[PDB]
Amino acid sequence: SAPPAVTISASYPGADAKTVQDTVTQVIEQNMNGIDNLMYMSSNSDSTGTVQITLTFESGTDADIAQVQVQNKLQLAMPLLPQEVQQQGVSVEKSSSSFLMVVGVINTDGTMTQEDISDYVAANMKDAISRTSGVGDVQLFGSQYAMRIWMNPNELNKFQLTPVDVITAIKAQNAQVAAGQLGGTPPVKGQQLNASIIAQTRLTSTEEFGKILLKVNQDGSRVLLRDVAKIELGGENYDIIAEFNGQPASGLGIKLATGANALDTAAAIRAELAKMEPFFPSGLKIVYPYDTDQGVFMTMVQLPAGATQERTQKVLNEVTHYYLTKEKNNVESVFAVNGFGFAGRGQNTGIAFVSLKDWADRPGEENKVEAITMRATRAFSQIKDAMVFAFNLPAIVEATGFDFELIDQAGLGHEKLTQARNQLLAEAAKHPDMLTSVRPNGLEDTPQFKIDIDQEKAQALGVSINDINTTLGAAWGGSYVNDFIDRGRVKKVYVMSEAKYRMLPDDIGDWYVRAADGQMVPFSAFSSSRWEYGSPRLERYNGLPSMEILGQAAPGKSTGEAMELMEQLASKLPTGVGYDWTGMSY
Amino acid sequence: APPAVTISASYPGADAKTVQDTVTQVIEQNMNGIDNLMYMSSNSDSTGTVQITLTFESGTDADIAQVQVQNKLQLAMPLLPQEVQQQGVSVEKSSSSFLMVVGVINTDGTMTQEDISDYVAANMKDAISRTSGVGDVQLFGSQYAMRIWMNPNELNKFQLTPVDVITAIKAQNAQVAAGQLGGTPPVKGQQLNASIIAQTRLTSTEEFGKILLKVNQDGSRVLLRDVAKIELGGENYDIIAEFNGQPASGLGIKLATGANALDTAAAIRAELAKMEPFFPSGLKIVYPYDTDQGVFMTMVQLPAGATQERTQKVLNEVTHYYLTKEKNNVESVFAVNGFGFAGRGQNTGIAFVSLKDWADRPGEENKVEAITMRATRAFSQIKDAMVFAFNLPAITGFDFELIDQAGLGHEKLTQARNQLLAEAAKHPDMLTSVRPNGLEDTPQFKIDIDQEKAQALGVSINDINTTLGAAWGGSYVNDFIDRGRVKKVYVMSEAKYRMLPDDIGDWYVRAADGQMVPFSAFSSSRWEYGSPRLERYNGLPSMEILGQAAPGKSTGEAMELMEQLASKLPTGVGYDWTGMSY
Amino acid sequence: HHGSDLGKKLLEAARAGRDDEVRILMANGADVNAADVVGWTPLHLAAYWGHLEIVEVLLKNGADVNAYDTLGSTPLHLAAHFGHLEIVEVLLKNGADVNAKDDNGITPLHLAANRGHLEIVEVLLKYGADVNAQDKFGKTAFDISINNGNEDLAEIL
Amino acid sequence: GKKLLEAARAGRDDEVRILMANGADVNAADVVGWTPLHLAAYWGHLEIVEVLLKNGADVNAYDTLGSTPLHLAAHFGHLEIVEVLLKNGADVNAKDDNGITPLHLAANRGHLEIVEVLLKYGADVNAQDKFGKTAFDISINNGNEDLAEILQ
Ligand SMILES: C[C@H]1c2cccc(O)c2C(=O)C2=C(O)[C@]3(O)C(=O)C(C(N)=O)=C(O)[C@@H](N(C)C)[C@@H]3[C@@H](O)[C@@H]21
Ligand SMILES: C[C@H]1c2cccc(O)c2C(=O)C2=C(O)[C@]3(O)C(=O)C(C(N)=O)=C(O)[C@@H](N(C)C)[C@@H]3[C@@H](O)[C@@H]21
Repeated sequence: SAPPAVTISASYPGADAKTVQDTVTQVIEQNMNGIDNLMYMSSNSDSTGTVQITLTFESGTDADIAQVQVQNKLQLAMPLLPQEVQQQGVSVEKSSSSFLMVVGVINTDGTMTQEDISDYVAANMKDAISRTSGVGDVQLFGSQYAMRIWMNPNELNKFQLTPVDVITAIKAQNAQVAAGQLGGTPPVKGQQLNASIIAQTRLTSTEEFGKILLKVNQDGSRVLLRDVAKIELGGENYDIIAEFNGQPASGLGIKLATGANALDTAAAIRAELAKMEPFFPSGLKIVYPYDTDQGVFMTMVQLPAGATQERTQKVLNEVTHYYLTKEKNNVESVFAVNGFGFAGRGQNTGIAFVSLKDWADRPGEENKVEAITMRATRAFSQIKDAMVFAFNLPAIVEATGFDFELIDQAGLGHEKLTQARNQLLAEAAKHPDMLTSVRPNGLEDTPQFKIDIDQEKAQALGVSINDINTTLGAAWGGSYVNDFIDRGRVKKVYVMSEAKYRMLPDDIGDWYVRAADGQMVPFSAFSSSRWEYGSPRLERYNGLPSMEILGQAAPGKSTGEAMELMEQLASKLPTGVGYDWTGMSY
Repeated sequence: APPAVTISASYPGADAKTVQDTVTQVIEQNMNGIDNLMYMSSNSDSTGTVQITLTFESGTDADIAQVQVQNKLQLAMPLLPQEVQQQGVSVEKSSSSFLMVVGVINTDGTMTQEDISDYVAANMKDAISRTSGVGDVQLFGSQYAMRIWMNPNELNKFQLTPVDVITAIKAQNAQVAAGQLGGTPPVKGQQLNASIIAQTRLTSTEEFGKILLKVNQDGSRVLLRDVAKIELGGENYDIIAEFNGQPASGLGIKLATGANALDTAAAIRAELAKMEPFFPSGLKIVYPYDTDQGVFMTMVQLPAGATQERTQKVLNEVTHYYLTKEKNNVESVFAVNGFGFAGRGQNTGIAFVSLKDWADRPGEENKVEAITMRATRAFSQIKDAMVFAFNLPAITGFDFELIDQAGLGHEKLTQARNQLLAEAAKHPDMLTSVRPNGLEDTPQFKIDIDQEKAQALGVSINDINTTLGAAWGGSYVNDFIDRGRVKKVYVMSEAKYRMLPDDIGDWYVRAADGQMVPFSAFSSSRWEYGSPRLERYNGLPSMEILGQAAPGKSTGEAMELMEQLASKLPTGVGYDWTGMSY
Repeated sequence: HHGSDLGKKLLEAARAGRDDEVRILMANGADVNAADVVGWTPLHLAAYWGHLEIVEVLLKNGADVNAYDTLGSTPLHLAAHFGHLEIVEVLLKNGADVNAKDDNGITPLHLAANRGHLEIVEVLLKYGADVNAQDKFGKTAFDISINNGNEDLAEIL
Repeated sequence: GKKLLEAARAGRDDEVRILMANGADVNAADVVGWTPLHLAAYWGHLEIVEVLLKNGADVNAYDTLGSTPLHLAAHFGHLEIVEVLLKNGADVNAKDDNGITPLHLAANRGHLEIVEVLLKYGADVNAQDKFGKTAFDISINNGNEDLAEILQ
């Protein structure tokens, strides 16, 4: 029944929502031509540097054909995208297919972080799982290790070095070079020796990265990378924190291959997991946090704007604690995910996946999914400075609401589109007899730190703007430099400031850039900053700026009557503001 | 009809040989391993454009053919110049003829031709291009870019070059990823999380005007507006259209191979209905070409070398004839200068003619067939321009290819072509109108950089060729945001400093020692002849030749003579039948 | 006063321009000078988003007219920067520091001149804005006009 | 003597002793100048190292770049083989074309057990290579605290 959909996903590490939209999203959307059977296209670009573009096709469209046509158009547009985006990979996959099952991985010994667990799943479990019969796509809940170079601006200023020098040295000294052969063809006739020449090879350990030579002081002393940075194996990304009943977790999201049997594949996965368990290191255990009443439900967590990951974790821990105590008789597991929810991603969002005991062992109406989620939601209404909501998602997705798109049709811009949305939402509230819960599906503008580089001061001091923007980006956003070999497996190398030097506006002053003459110049010499509001999540519909609006028809009114009202209110919005229906309302 | 997949790419400022030798040959050499390919043909133009047509066997799935071509082109993309990759290459599976033309005018006359073209490109083209069944969309106009029109006198005065301008634009029209306050992984106890916003794309001529090029040693500032005029203007200026003499733009839409012509047109009309309520005041959609027929076309081809101004004069007389002599039969004329029935150039044009209702054109002399032939006869008295009117649905003599089989080269292939053309003229009883389908060589300006003098002065040859190409050909620098939409930024000489050979000497390049060196100090130039359009067939240099059997003679008989005529051509010259003759 | 929950709701009310919740909240004793994480008061938010009436009701209930955020910016900075002429006047009428400098030495005159708000530049000068005030880079409002190529603003200054 | 080069490499003790019982050259070399003693010390075949030295193998044989079988054994952590070579008269201070001694190769790989045996046999702790580096500089550059103090 559901129309086929293809989703394009891309990543710009360290980029804001506007940067993502204007260098990636718009460029990709402008190249989505010549594709058959397209109904509509929608996208969002957010402050985690992520863009998703969903293309929805007419019913009966071959999803394989749709995916191939979309991916081919995307690949021809690949040279138009930033290098940092190309290096992360831009995936094009059939969507609107939930997981066949979710496999969680924990360590009962408490000796492994979630990064340690994710790297074990990536290097020892995921590939054999994806080769299991009936298995289609497999998503890793985390990443394999990356070599993390955590920079110290105080040490770098001491030896007159910048992150530019660190990145240059790593590219030069973590390198794998083609070096030719002795006696290669064409040779001198009579040659006997034929041997490959081996020069530099990729580094393999924190120790080898630590002795990368940055500079030799003129008094004879050496500055090694370990003198300006802490070096450890870690994650490629730290936006998501996963816990299973409070313990660190990773895992796999497994999708069923097209035309394969669901339960046959589920048994094959479990049988493959049974093979691996003898080889697990001590403590590693497989769990199943969501055996899809239904026996499972979700809990939403949303914190105010600007709220940090640590604050979201506190609320999620309270949610986990409530279910494992106040519902210890009904709940078997809570899988808490800090970093995304339904309304988008970010440090102030989270979602908990709750699996219940067997329905047979939960007698009574009070121990069923609906009654459990009502007590939970009522108990969580106490929690201050957080919106916490429990629900069974099949029960909530199931026929009374509409899906509205407000569209900028004349280049008005985000601020003027926000005003038009506010005017429509204010009017929708004036008709409670017909429209209830008319709300934006997206996020509101939040404060952001706007730093202006003074071009005249940088040129007068001899400071390159590219050194300035590389220093700022690499230290505060992080940078994928190149690859290394971890126990025989190729993995990524990331440079970024140690956390304590990239937390607050005053930390901007700790960072120095080297000028043409050799002096170290602080950021305060050529920059100024102020607070301003901006979007953490920009939306587009059919290639134009948009804002999605959800709502319900009032009790005693039809879905068509409610839509009719919305159209009437929309007709009196400012000039250049249009609308369209999508999803359930298309 | 056998399905055809078309590859298109563009190289701003490149000549035909440059396009052929850095793009066309590279793509052709990597079109291997594709199923059911009948033949392959290509044009490389001095507009900087390449079009490669891959024709497949009848019954081939057009979806499969397109995907296989796209995948092979993807693997060859790293072999193409970066300047070509960044323009975007297109691969399409559409008919060669237009299904319909969507015309856009401003009834209030408050928008110029270029204003209308940008509106169409920025607000209409993309949604039409995504409509199912639309195989190709031609914009009869150009989208706005941010145009930096450089002045070589002021650049020299401040000892700057186009290299300095390009470097400053990339540095100061940038979109910076700068991370977050309290980003992950954070310290414990962190309370604030916020995006850091650094530089963002410029959005206006004023912002580009204050790009800071240099600070003089006394303290004064040299801004970009001090060495250039800054304005919105088309990415190129080669295509201008008119609707009944009035400024216009529009979209030429071609039907995707296998799509339904009627269903596609209705979907296009429904998409246009969504856009109309948000048009600026005065903007109106007209429909000048919807596929008796009720419509027809007229093509205009001037000799290679003709300017846009001279082609416009010929289009004016074509339009004038339909608007006066055929008053009672013609509803509208949509005329496009710079776009031709085959290809693109300053010396070609096309006019789409729409007839009044069939009921208002009674009599056999007022039907499409009688009108088009009367027009062809009237236009046959036009001096130095091929002009004729014809028909073409949304979905004949012979078609002959002369092929360079032994690396003979362009000059020798031209000579063999002329030798065969003169022999066919000596058989008027069998062959008629044996002519080349392509273009003739034209004078080009050959400039030679003296490597010794450049090195003796310390002038980098990269600075020289960048200065030459950016000034006289234009350079795509990077992107900006125009009213919320990503568009291009171009640098190029202001028109009056790139018109005449003497202007070459007004451009200065900075040497290593900081001295400015004029182009005359390290270059010399002469006139020579070269091709404005190079053709290839199945990967080899080629020249298409058209013709027809004489009256009272069969097509197979005419083709028999052409084969015998070709067998007596110089060594290494082959041939092949294509198209209708395949 | 209650605890600290009404202050946060006054910030969101003033940010979202709801004259309704704002007067109800201060009738219940909400902290009129409650600040958010970046140090913005309800007067900051109302001045930024141009809600003239909320600025009025806030000021009569004792809102600090010269409060600064964590980077030294006052509500007059915001109002002048984004062209809210009516708010600029009522702020100056209520004693807003016309020569307030943020952490970068940027004055309301610099911000108003940079975005070309001529009417606001005139109002600021009327209340005694220093025409020769320089920011951290030595630039005056006149230098800003010259760099932007705004000769009508340059003529006033 | 090629079959013995192959035999000393693949680690087949029985074949090897057939070859000197048949008189194969104990000092045969391949194109890179590696004797069977080199091959046995590289892949760590102790028994063949003992047998070859028993049949008069050059304990100080050089390859085309001046490396001895002691260099290979010290480099790749073969403590049993560095002992057997040093008792048979391996130049503990042997330099290759780059001035690299077995103490350098042992210190770089952190083979502290082999470093002690090398020192015990008279290894010059202050020996430099062409770049002037000693075994102590290697320990400092690698961060090996224990190895650093064994060289004082
Ligand atoms: C990562 C998934 C997960 C991880 C660990 C334990 C779990 O129980 C899950 C899920 O069940 C998820 C879903 O059910 C999704 O709804 C889910 O399956 C899904 C999907 N396949 O489209 C989503 O779109 C997600 N939605 C936005 C909330 C969500 C998944 O993110 C998670
Ligand atoms: C889907 C994410 C997820 C879902 C549910 C539970 C989880 O614990 C996660 C993650 O931790 C992910 C990451 O950490 C990513 O590294 C992650 O966060 C991420 C990103 N933010 O760009 C990626 O690039 C991902 N990639 C595989 C390295 C990866 C994510 O795919 C997952």
